[PDB]
Amino acid sequence: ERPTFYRQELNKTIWEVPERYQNLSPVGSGAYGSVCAAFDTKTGLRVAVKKLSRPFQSIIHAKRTYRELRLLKHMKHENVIGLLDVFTPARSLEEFNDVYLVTHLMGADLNNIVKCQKLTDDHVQFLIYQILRGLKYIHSADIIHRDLKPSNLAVNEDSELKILDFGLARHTDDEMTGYVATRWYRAPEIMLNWMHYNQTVDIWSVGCIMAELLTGRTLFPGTDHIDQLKLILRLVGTPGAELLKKISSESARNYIQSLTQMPKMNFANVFIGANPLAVDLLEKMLVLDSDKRITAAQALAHAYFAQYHDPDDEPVADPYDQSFESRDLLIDEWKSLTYDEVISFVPPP
Ligand SMILES: CC(C)N1CCC(c2cc(-c3ccc(F)cc3Cl)c3c(c2)N(c2c(Cl)cccc2Cl)C(=O)NC3)CC1
Repeated sequence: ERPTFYRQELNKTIWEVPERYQNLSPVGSGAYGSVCAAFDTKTGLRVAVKKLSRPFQSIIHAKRTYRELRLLKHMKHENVIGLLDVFTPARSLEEFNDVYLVTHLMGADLNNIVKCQKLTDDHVQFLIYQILRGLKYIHSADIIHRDLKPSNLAVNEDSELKILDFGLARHTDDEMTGYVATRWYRAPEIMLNWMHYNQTVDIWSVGCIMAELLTGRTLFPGTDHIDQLKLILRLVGTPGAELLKKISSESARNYIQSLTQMPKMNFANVFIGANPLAVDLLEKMLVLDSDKRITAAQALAHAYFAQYHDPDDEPVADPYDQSFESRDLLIDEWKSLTYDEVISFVPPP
């Protein structure tokens, strides 16, 4: 049941894809690979296809390819980017060297659409509800996104939202330096490596996104790591004794204690004119001590989402086995595991 493949060149890249996929049009290329939009004649869906760039060129890249395929194959939720299809034109492991990943075409991200704009409260409710719905699912599988920001939120013309580009990290030091959106949505404990982080980092990011949707302004647009920390602590207060103890980094703990203590600000005086329920939720997400932040499951039940919340339609995921992360395998071993995952793929019903 191997489909028939056909070939075409799009901006200097050869795409070899099953006949079902028609009207391929490039959207972009980079180190990540190449993306096109297409129409899936079999399902009637508008799709986006990612062709991975050299996916087995080093041990690190082979493992990265396996990691992404595993994550995308696991995710089956309305608010999370998952796989409609995955294919290779290769007929054997020996000739296997290209991976194509098919998902829904959303066509924009939240950053490209609403940057610098203040959204209506009902609009923010719908957008944040969807993010939290997807996060409840992701977190239930013990997956951490780690890099949630407006540009990682795929959105269509009806403001329907799917979370993408996650569980994958892994930014360079340069990319996180200076006046950059790559760092503005990061929880302080991960930005400054205070301690072993967990899924609560994502809730901080949601707080930062929500604030920005409500105001049209970046919440913590730091010019560098330290400037950003100062912006954060001005809003949420300096750490107390309880949190200082949890900062397992001696150097980081020492630095924090050099700062003049500041109390948490009144969020009602920061977010002037906002829905008091939005203000309440922001206070519960933007807690310095990650242990004390609201979870996605808890936030869904918050009164702010009364119009959207349905406890019978906020599903959880199967557990996700990431034991492979602890393994040092050879290129050909990662490649074989990836091939097994490609060939074992079963499409959605
Ligand atoms: C961080 C940079 C390097 N990265 C930004 C995201 C890009 C990107 C990747 C993927 C993707 C993800 C997983 C998968 F299995 C297959 C695919 Cl194609 C999609 C999109 C964008 N978009 C999209 C958006 Cl969000 C805005 C405009 C146009 C388009 Cl096509 C979709 O609509 N659907 C899927 C890839 C490059």
